[PDB]
Parts: sequence; structure tokens; C-alpha cells
Amino acid sequence: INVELRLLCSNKKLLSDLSNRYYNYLFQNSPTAKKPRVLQPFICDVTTRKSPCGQGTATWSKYKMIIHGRMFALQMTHQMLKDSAAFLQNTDVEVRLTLK
Amino acid sequence: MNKQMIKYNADLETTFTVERKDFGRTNRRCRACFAYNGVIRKYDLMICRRCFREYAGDIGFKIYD
Amino acid sequence: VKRHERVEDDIFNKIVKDVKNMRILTRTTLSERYNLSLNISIKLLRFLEENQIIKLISSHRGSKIYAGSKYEPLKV
Amino acid sequence: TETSGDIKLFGRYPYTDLEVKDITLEKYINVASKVILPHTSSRLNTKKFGRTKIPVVERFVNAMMRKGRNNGKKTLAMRIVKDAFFIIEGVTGQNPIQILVDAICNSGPREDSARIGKGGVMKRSSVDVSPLRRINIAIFLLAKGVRNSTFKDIKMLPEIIAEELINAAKNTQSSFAVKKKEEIERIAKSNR
Amino acid sequence: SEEVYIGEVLQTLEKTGPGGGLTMCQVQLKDQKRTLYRAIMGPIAVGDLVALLDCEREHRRG
Amino acid sequence: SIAQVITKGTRKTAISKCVCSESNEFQLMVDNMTLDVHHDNFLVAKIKEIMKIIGYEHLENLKFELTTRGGGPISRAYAIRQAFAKAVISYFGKYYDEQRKQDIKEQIMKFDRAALVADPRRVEPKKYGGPAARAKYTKSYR
Amino acid sequence: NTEIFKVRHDTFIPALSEYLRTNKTVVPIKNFDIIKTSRGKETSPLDINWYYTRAASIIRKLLISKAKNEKPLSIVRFSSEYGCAKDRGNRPNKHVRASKGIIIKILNDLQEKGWVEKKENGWTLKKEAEEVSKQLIEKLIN
Amino acid sequence: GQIKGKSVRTASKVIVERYFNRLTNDFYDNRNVVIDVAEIRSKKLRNKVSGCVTKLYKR
RNA sequence: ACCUUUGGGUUAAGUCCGCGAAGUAGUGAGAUCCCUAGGAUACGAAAGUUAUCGACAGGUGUUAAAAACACAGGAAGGAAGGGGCAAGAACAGGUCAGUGAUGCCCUUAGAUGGUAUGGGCUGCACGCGCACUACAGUGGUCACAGCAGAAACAAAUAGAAGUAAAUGUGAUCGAGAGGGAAUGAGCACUGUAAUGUGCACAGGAACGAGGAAUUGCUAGUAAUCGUUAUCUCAUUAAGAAG
Ligand SMILES: [Zn+2]
Repeated sequence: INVELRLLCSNKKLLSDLSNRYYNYLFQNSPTAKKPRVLQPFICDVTTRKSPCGQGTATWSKYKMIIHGRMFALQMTHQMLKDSAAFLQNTDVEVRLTLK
Repeated sequence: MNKQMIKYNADLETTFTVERKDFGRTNRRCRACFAYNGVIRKYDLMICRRCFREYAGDIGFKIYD
Repeated sequence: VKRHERVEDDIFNKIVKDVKNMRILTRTTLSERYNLSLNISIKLLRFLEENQIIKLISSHRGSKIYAGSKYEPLKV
Repeated sequence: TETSGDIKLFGRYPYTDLEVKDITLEKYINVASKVILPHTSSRLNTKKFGRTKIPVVERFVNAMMRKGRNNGKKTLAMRIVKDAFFIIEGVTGQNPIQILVDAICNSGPREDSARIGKGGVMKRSSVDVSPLRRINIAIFLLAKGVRNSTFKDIKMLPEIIAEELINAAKNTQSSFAVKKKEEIERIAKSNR
Repeated sequence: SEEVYIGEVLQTLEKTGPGGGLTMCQVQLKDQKRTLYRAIMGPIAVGDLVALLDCEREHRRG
Repeated sequence: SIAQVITKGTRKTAISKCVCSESNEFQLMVDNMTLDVHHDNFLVAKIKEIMKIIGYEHLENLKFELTTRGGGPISRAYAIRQAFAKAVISYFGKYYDEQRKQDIKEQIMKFDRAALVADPRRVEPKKYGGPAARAKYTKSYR
Repeated sequence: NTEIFKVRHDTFIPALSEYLRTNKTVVPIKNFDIIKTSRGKETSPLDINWYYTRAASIIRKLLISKAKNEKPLSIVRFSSEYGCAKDRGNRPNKHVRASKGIIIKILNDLQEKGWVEKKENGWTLKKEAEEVSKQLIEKLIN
Repeated sequence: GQIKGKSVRTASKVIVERYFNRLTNDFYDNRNVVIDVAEIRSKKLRNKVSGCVTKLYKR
């Protein structure tokens, strides 16, 4: 019955498009469709001096990479899970599944 | 490599083996340039602060704020 | 001259006569008028507040304040 | 706990029937705003005359957080002044608040020394102070007198607060703050 | 001795002095015909009351 | 079910929640302690201040439990004071006539707006080249 | 009910301390008169009966933990509860734990009297230790 | 400094000559009209345009 | 060869308003992101999360235009606050000890190339730059409570890394009972190796608020107080970055 699908992605526009596409698919099948849950973004960061030597005013930069994520929890029969999984390929988004 | 050393006990007749722990600069050389100084070790990078800034945008890091 | 570690009989006698008609009195007064140390101004002051000769009016943390026979508060 | 009536300072003091008693000062001394505890976070400092609307005893505790090491210790200041009001209310016999008001009235210098010369050398002259500056200096002097008096002396700090404020309200030579007000006015007159 | 005159400020004119510390002001005395020009150094608002030691000393430059 | 409302009050990084309920007797608890047992007097002063601008007859037949997390000792007292203040107005609007809500609100607004609205004030982030938000490290010349 | 919160800590900790000493339920560590409570402390305690104030406060930690239905208390938890700021010369002060040996001895004494039961992940109260506290409070508030 | 900048004053001046009768003394009417007619891609700009247009309309 | 013309008001900004032998479009600013603060009618049955919305000098008052203050309501009010990005031209400014970026000169088995065991970079007459504890009582000591940014913690009988600290109450000590520098015989830990670190007992130096000079800082700012599941890191922070 239940499935939880994690769409994980370090680009916001892609994840927004792919989730809108999958939401449209859900509402076109109409199994009591719903929005995705927007997850707390993972943020990995590094802070370093700009100059390659000691000279000048010490100026510092913070680089941070953001891994966005969205979860769909959903009700489907096993055939529809097996058949719909054909949607979950050729994406820069990484896709993962949980089941009970 | 985990190197091993022999050592003798107080009798100077019985022998035992002990392992050398890998620590310090000797194995943490920059993956782009072999440098021993200013290596960022976080997130399992092993890249120096000079090399990082030219490649950061290829890896996918950005300055948001 | 340095401070003292006794309240001898004649200092004791005259302090009773002096503590009446004084208003608010405190650890320092006994130790800066007479020659007593802080460690013997506490003990004498605590004694007089058991004898009903003085009355305590504050004791917040270590800051501690007393009143003698010609104190009179505000009125509404 | 102690009361279920109207708002009184430290839950003890009347908070009514208060007179400034110098028309030059009237608008600049807030004894209106009924507050239980001399603490507010009201963000008036980012305004043109907003630091004149802060209540009186508030301005007076702020003056204590000084000598460097005591920066930020506003609870400690409240603890200190609470005790001083007990000493003063007792000693004087009148609302500690009217003692504080009269201390300010006397302790502000009315005339001052300043450089006037623009198109040449700067020559000193007497000048006349505004209402607002007059009260700003009063608090400053009352505070500076207290701080330096207590430094390496056996007496308790809340007691020194009561010594100075009574005397100041009574305009006596005994006050550090009052003496220094005389000095400034005498030098101002010398350069008149 | 405590001689004093109370005067009402009617106008302010110019920020004045090294660093612009003073303000040139026009003041009328409360119980006399006299109207003066004076420099004052605190912040001043129109309609303030100020206490003077002399009714005569003047800043003629106005 | 028993008549109830819930409110939230914020100061710096302290957050507090107040639940308010019908009762035969006026009751107030903070950190599970009553006002006559609680260990910090600044909190008790800030509570009895707001309880007196509101009339005692408006707090009658009503019970309060306050819980809080975050910030520090001074900030939490103001956080608690807002949570308490908003509960009475919320209850009057929901369970009595709306004129009494308006009347009470005029009194609190005349006293202190910051009892019913939250200050948006927070600590500013540290920048590089200084010890704190704005202060710079010492430049030298010779 | 959560009966413990109805009385003030600085009346309860001194009250139980006498009931302990008059029944000798806990026995002092060797050299209690010269040992310090932590490496962060400057000198040994001013009260000779400090060991009993520890025993009285340990049962209080457990009563309130039971009242709030927390997870059982560990030897590490208690060591951080009693911790302090250690003086280090010419360096900033630093937070340091209490010494475990005192706490271990108290908990093993209380085990032998049947006052404290060891669980797989901490220590917990027992019926007798709850009822002593109950019967004390019922006099003490009156 | 709260000065409007060149494109904002230019668009303001053109719209009042092109659609004058459609405009009123009201900020919200004027904001509705610029939301309706214009290409402007952020509410940040069209809040400023309708501000200047209702400042002109009085004069 | 060159100038586009009379230099009057405004803004952070030729940002703009007047007037003209000039007039029309662009770059730079600006606009244009991201984070922090408020907002369900959306989602969940757990009790939170996210949000195309919200502020424009708009209102009133200031009598050319352009801007402006001061009030007021408002979660936010004059570039909302804080970052981030960021013209043209320059400089014989720094780095060849970051670079399988690099021209030209030099060395190259008795090496100016590698490795190993040791020693130095840490030496000490002395002049300078930047930090840390202080010089006490608005203190020291004993106990007991109790609160962050949130959430991680075998065991330990004197003691030998960890979940705040300032702080709140009671005791105590009483004006070098402040302070912990050089040093002794020990007891443990990390390590291949102590020279490094922890612990106990001693020991107890200068310093009693700093000459000529000199450095930042306008509000949740400066200063205080701890803390780093941040960076260095076997073990070592009195350094940076939060
Ligand atoms: Zn590199």
C-alpha cells in the first residue's frame, strides 16, 4: 500500500520541475493526490583565505553547497509501483525508495 | 601502508611486534598538486586551499552570502 | 593603629548608650567609629538584634541593615 | 504576593504627586510612566528625543554599569539601587523619588566654557547650556562621585549612594557633584 | 550670589564654532523688554526656557 | 470539553507557550512553581506588573500554565509576559463579548505595546576582519 | 500527584539531611574531611556534613526525574549536574565535571538500604524512598 | 536616498500620457492598472512606478 | 591637433531637477540572489513545517521642481537590517617556497635528487609588532540550585578530556587569604620514541592601573561571559572562523 519516494538534488530548479511533473502524474491518476514535503536542506560549507600568499588585507570567503530534497508519501498497488518506477530514470536528481 | 616494528621486552630475549599509526602530513598530500600545506580535510576532500578555489565551481560550491 | 578583636566591657557599655537615637546602622559604623574588625562587628550586631535593642530591616544576600530607637518610617 | 493594588516602584513607593520644581527642566524628566521594575527594552535610542522619554530611575541605573568590568550587568545595578532607596526613604523620610528629582535639579551647571572663535584662533568664552544637556551632566556627576568614592574604602556601595543623593537634594557643599557644579560655573564666569 | 534671569528662545540661526558645537539663538526675557542674541551649546528647541547669569553680555554677530 | 486557548510569546531566542483555562479559582504556575515559590524575582515583578494594568476582576475564574525554552534569564521573563498578556485578550474575544476585549487591549496598549507585539531584534552576525559584528582589528602604521 | 514541587528546595535538602544522619543510611568515604568534590574546586567543603547534603540532593534529582517521567539517571549525568568552572592560571576558565567516586559510593549505599534500583541504562527510585519523602512533605508544608 | 531612477520615472511619465483616464487618486487602483498593462517583472519595481504615478496625478 | 560649452539646487551614486548649439539610445550605479524577521486558506494527525504576500517617503506637517526630516500607526518606515556580486584605466605592487602554469641562466652519483637514524628550525647580550592573565572586595572560598545556540557522552572508591559560563540563594574570608612566574621528590596518559599533556604535594617572582605617542566603535552595536559534533588535531589552542 504505502511508498515513500525521496527525490534528492543539489539543484533547485530541476527538483521543482521534476516534483511538479510527478505531482501532475499523481493528480492525473487521482489516488487522492497531494503535494511533496519540502525537507530541511543539507548544507556543507568551507571557509578559506582568498590570497595564495600572506600579502595584503586578509580577506575570507565562505563556499556552501546545498542539497535540496523532497519526499512524497503515497498509496499505490504493487503493479503501479513496478510500472511507475519507469519514470525514475535519466535524472540529475537521485531517487530512493522505502516500503512496508 | 600500515608498517610494523619489532620490539624487545625487558629480558632482551623475547620479541613482540607493534604497528605504526598513520598520522601527520606524510600521507595527506594534496590530490591535485602533492602539496603538504593548507590541505582542506573536511568532507573527505584532500585538496589544498589554492587548488580548491579554482575547482570549487566544478565540484558545485557557491558563495551565496 | 590596627583594628581590634574584642569588645571589652567599657566599649560594650557605651555602645548600648550610643545605639539608641541613631536611625539606620550597619556593619561599617561599629567598625569605623569604634576600632572593631568586620568579623566582630557582625557578632555584636547579631547579638543586639536578639536582645531586641536593635531591629533588622533588610538582609538580602550578605547586605544587612539595622535600625535603632529613633527610626520612623514613611506613612500613607 | 505582597500587594494586589496599583503600580508602585519596587512594589513599595507611591508613584504620584510628583513635582519637578524648575520650569526650565519640565518637559525632559519622565516621572509619568508607571513601571514596577526599573527595566525596559523599549528601543527609543534610535530616535530624535527618544532618550528623554526613558523613565528617571532607568537612566539612573544605566549610569552604574561602568568601570569596564561591569558592562552589561543591569541586574546588579537594580539590586544596588533597590537597597539605596530603602536607606534614603528611611533617612530622608520622603519618597526616594523626590530626593532623586532634587539631586538632578541642583547638580546641573547652568553656564559653561566653549571655543567660539571661527575665522582665526579658537578663543574660549562662556556659553549657556540647553535643558537637555543640563540634566545629562547632572547624572554624569552624581555617578562619577559615587564610583570613585567607593573604590578602596570599607563602606558598602548602597550606603554611599544614600550619602551623596541626600546632600545633593539639599544643595550642600558635602556633595562631590554639587562642588564640581560650582567649579564649572566659576570658570565659565572667569572666561565671561 | 544666585542672580538669574529666565528667557524664552524665539529663533535659532546657525550651527557655529570649531566642530559646529554651538547654536546662535534669539532670546526674549520673561519680565523685561530686552531681547538678546546668544550662543548656546546643548540641543535646543524653540520655546525652551533658559537661565542666564547676565541680561547684557551679547553675541552681536547674530 | 473545558474552555481553553493557547498562545506563543518570543524574545531573542527564547520561546514560551501559555495555556489558559476555565477554573473555580485564579491559579498561575511557571516551571511548575507558583509565584510565591518561584526562585527569580525579576520574572515575578514582570508578572505582577502586567496583572495590575489588567484589572484583577478580569483574571478571575481563570488558570495558567507557562512553559519555555531558549534564550536566558532576563529574555525569558519578557517572553513569558507576552504569552500571558495575549492569553487574556484571546480568551475574552472567544468566550465573552468583544467590547471587553477592546477595553482591556486599550489599557495594555497605553502601558506597553511590547506586551502584545514581539520585538524583531536579534544578534547581528560576525564579519571577518574583526572580533564581532562591527568592531575592527587594530590597524598599525609605524 | 507530583508532590515534590509543593515545597522550596532550600527547605527540603536541609530537612532530609537530618533524617539521613540520625539513621546513618549513607556512610562517609575514607578521608571525606580533606577530599575535594572536584578538580575544579579550590578547597574542601566548609560543612563537615557535605556528604549528607550530596545524599539529600541526589534523592531530589531522582524525585523530579520520576515526576517528569524522564529516562533513568546515569553516573555521567550526575557528574555534569554538579560540575563547575575550573580556575586555570593565565587562561580562560573552563567547565569541569564532579568526581564520580562520591556519587558511586552514595548510590551503592542507597542500593543496600533498598532505596535505589539499578536499571540497564541508569538508576531509579523504589517504594520506600518515595514514601519517606511523601511523609516528610506532609508535615513540612503544615 | 529615495530617488526613483531613470527607467521608473520614464515608465511613469509614459503611462500617464498613454492611459490618463484609467487612473485615479488611489494607490491601489493605480497598482492594479500597472499590474494589468505593464511587462514589469518584480513587485519591487511596480510599487515604485505606481508611487511616482500617484505622486504626479495630484500635481 | 581639440571642445560641445556659463559649473544653479539634490543623492550613497552625472543619483537626479532646472537651462542650453545640441539631441538620441547603452555599460557602470541602480535594478537584478541568497540568508535572518512576520504571514495558512496548503500539508500532517501530530502538536511542526513551509509560504507569488507584506513597506511605497504611502499618510499628516513642512508654500517652484528634485529629495528630506520629525511624528504616527505597523512583524517590518526612508538604500527594512546584514552579507554577496560588482565599470574603464592603472601599478615595472605581491607570489617562480601552490601548481605536470612558464621563458632564460645554474646543478645533476663524491647530487643542489631521494631515504634512514640523530641534531636544528624551539639557541640568547639585546631593540620592535600583535595577543593572554592580572593588579582585587561591583572581590576570594564552601555548598546548593538553574538557563543557550538545542538535542550523541563504556566504566571509574584521592586524582588523573567532555552537555555552558557568567548567573541565583545561603554560608564563609577580610585589605598582597589578590596573583600564580622560576623550581623539587613523585603518580599517570598519548606516542615508534617525551622533549608534549593531565594529576597530587609543595614552592611562592614581577605587577598596587601604565611616558611620548596610538587603534577600532552609532544599537541587540561596543564591552563582558562561556561554548565549539568548526578549522588545524596521535597527543598538543593563549590562533583564526562561527
Ligand atoms: Zn593543491
